[PDB]
Amino acid sequence: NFIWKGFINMPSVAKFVTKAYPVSGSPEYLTEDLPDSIQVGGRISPQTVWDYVEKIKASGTKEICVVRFTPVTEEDQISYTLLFAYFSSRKRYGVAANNMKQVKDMYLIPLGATDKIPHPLVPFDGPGLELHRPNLLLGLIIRQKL
Amino acid sequence: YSPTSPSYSPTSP
Repeated sequence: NFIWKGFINMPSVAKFVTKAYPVSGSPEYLTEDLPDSIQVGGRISPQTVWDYVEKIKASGTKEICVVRFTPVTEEDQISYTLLFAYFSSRKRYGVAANNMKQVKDMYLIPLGATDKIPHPLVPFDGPGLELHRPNLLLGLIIRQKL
Repeated sequence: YSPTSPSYSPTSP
């Protein structure tokens, strides 16, 4: 019941195969809307994302969904961890640079195992996350509405 | 209405 399997690729940092699972919002059509390899093009301050997400919700023109990434093999898990640490240590989110037509924005969020969920994502409208969990990379996906 | 995406800090060489 993963909705997409593909690479995350941050040049000079980490590249790995991952499966995405739904967390919040409708994951419908994500299999067609995500590229084979999500290219991480840069980094962004979390407050900038949350200010933007507030405007997105106010505008009523987009759908927000949240997925969680899991490494596929033990080798993937080493690089997944490097990427988590990259953004966690710098208190940044990642920015996808090769979005497909239906996705306006995609951010990669490190969520520490003992972290509180960022408030603009609560409440989760979907399976959510387990209380007892590893360090995780989430994807925050802004999609166009019909 | 349609908010413009925020700028960010590019990382990739």
